[PDB]
Amino acid sequence: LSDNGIRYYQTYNESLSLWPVRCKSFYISTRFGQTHVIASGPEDAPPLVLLHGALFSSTMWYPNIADWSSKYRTYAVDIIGDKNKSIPENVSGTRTDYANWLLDVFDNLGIEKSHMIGLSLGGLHTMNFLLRMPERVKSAAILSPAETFLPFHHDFYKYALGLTASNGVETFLNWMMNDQNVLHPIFVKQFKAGVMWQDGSRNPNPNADGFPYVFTDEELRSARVPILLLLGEHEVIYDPHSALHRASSFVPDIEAEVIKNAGHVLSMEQPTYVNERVMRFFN
Amino acid sequence: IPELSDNGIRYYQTYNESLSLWPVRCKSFYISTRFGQTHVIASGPEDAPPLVLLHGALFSSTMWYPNIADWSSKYRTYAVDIIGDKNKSIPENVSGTRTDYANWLLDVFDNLGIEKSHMIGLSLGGLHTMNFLLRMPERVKSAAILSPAETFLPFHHDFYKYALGLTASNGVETFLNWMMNDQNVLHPIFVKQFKAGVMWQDGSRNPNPNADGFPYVFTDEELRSARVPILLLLGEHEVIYDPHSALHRASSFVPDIEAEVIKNAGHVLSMEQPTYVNERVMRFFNA
Ligand SMILES: [Cl-]
Ligand SMILES: [Mg+2]
Repeated sequence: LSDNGIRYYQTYNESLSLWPVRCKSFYISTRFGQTHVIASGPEDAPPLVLLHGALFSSTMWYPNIADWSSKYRTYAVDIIGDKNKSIPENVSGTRTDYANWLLDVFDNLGIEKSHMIGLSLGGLHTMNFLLRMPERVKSAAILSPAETFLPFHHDFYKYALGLTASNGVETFLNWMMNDQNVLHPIFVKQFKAGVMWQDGSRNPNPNADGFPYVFTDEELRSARVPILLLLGEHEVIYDPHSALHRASSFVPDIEAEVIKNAGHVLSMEQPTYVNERVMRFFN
Repeated sequence: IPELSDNGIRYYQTYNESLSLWPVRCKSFYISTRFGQTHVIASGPEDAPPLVLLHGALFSSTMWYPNIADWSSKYRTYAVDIIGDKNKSIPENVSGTRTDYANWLLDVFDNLGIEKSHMIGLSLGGLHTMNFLLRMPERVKSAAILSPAETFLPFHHDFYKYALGLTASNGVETFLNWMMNDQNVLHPIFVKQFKAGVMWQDGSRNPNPNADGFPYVFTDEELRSARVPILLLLGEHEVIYDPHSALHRASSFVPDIEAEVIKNAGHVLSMEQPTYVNERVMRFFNA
């Protein structure tokens, strides 16, 4: 770990101070590297897996974990290769690799079947997984997924490219959060330290067979596990209504909605609503 | 306008070393504008007709080292650092609008005392060139547009995917290996500067993204409004978009355009095939 990486790890730990319940941080071994997991909830309760949005880490679930972990043994898994505490190894970058990584996580956590919640990148990993390992998923809540139904609008790339510039994180977040005062300052400090940390592990080369990815009509038609799709009305990475329409056109028996007064990071903007909505779906 | 950071100092060091590649006498100076202090490198005979060069994104005016001996033998050549891009120009309150970028270049022309000038732009500089010539035709003689950023077609998403990786371990070699077809064409000193600029992240702010700014694709009617002679050169191995589709579109709409896809070249064609590119553009401007 470099000095920027040490500093990022520090900010991550401070961000856990926001976690309103007791949790345990630990590493699990996989074929693609040591994977960080935060576990919460009763040991004997049914399992729930959380996969975070890009660059945000597992720490982002602080406004949701008190409600979700009351009933489920919840595992917030740091996505291998993204900006967080997981340490990737031998990742070619294919959708198959990422699916196998998560399978190793389920396997090492003792999970047979589980409920899943993914936001942004985690939403894309969730769709990928349920399509490949359907017998391991009870049902899945996909929230503002990265691509999946529609390609990224070029605005996303324009703002993302300016992240690593003076005032780039503020600019990026203001665009994504619709200029709303939502994120706790401590978490923002972590997000920024992640952005500053650029000498860590290498990214896999861009790959048509990796992520981000838009599923074909026939791939969407093949979904076999129940899905809840939540999008925000103020989503900026693609048009939310168009995404819902494409999802509804092909994913059989989907439950889906565009949430008023929320955008992309809807789990942090409208936790009370989102917390109950997802729980209602899992029941 | 922050004091120059340690990474900024390192970038300035690399910019200076890269200027050692310039095979002709030059001068570095600044032009004061409503929009900031614009860095310019001037070369060629002082009374010769003017030529303005506009570099591609993140590369700076130092990128013209393989072309300047030929071009400045004939023209008083001004290599202008695009205001707000990663280079020696110091931006102040740049809105980032297409109108304001044209007004910025007009002030540069006015300060340099230019009436009409030939212009050469590559990538981002090509997009500034098309924008400027459509708005201010009376200030342009003819224009060479080389591998322009968007302009005719939108960027293929891979551009963005590779660009986003620039600030990662091995991000620059990955980006360059992709854009340059795994070839070793850039001078190591120039690459050291390109990398130093990528690492210099605490300088100026960027204008906020804006549909009324760059990058941009001109409409059919906009393309049809062109009223100066234009040369479009594209590379057979272009990666930011399909060069043949871009050529077809340009030819269909820009009146009297001269356009060709160059062999054994990709995006940064001026550094990949300088001998050919140098004569071709001079031929175009000469008669
Ligand atoms: Cl209900
Ligand atoms: Mg001629």
